[PDB]
Amino acid sequence: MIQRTPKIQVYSRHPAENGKSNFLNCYVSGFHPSDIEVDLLKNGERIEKVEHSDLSFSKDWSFYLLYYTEFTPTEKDEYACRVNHVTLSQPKIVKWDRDM
Amino acid sequence: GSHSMRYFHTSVSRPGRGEPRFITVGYVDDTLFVRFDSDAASPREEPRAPWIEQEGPEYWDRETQICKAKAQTDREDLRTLLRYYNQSEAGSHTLQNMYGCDVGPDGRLLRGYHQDAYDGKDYIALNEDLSSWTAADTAAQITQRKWEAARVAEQLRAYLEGECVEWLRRYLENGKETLQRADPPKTHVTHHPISDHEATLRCWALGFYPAEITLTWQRDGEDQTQDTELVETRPAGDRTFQKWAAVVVPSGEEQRYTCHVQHEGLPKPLTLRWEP
Amino acid sequence: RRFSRSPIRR
Repeated sequence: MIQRTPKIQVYSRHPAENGKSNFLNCYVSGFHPSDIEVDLLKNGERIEKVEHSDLSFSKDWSFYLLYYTEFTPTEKDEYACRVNHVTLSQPKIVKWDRDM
Repeated sequence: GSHSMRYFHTSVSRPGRGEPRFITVGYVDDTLFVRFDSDAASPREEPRAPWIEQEGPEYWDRETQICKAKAQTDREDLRTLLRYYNQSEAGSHTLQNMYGCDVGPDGRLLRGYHQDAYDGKDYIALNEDLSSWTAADTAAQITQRKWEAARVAEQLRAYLEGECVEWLRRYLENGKETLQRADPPKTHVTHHPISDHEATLRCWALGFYPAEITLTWQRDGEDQTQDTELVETRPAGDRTFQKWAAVVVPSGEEQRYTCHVQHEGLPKPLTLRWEP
Repeated sequence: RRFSRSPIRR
């Protein structure tokens, strides 16, 4: 079993503006096998209402999923995505940065 | 332009923890329009685009029966492949299949596909002539001999030449106002110092459909491929896509840098730059 | 719509 680790991008659906409702996305792609654990975090704690897309895959057979939740960007609150996968020795946490 | 219809299927075994999970999705171009998940409450194929919801009751019954049939044969095939590959029954394994068709602007078939992977690597694929197979290893050659004896390629070829193209044409008309109207990217360039003497230029493309796009940075008209951070094209969640390309630029020479954007929705390719 | 005669048995 050659295994492939997930790429992770964390980003908003629309350009971020403090106080304006938006969607927070965590896109995981390029991974194999398909079992993957994805949480969205606010100030280090799990966000409760998170949906995700149905499992699909790319031309090279690697998998991808989109996890998403409604949120309102603020100056100080810290949003992030936490991903675990068999290729990882500990979960990866990727912070949301509104400039990316 | 040209268009595609594709059906994707994944079965994953979970020994000691139930029967394999089966998920299949269908796409027209970059738009998801149907899904089936065997772990759903009362599993049925479900619509995922407004232009397929008008299909009648016979449509969803047939699609659900076909999905359940694929789940059934995948469960047997996962057991068979353990034998072909001399593998223990304790580990989780994956079977993936994709099939479908590409059509040109005139509605004629351009290419038909039907290909399989086991544990994420090529297993067996229908060749472009729709009448021969490529087997990736000796195990897949067992399947190839079976499928040649059963004339599987002839059945797939008839579907890919007929129903695949004909139903894609139907969907393209029913969903024409979204499937046949490209959304060009909204673009801008941002500027972020990383030092007193270097800054990141990030070229943004937002809100575009379909997903195919070219985003490059040039310096004096020369591609900066090595120096560019180019993120994978990513879904916005509203059926449009996003991408950006970034370069770190020394102070004073932002003006030598241009970002070039190509997308089918643009009236003319874009040449962008950073200027306050 | 889907192919109705997908190969049984790999």
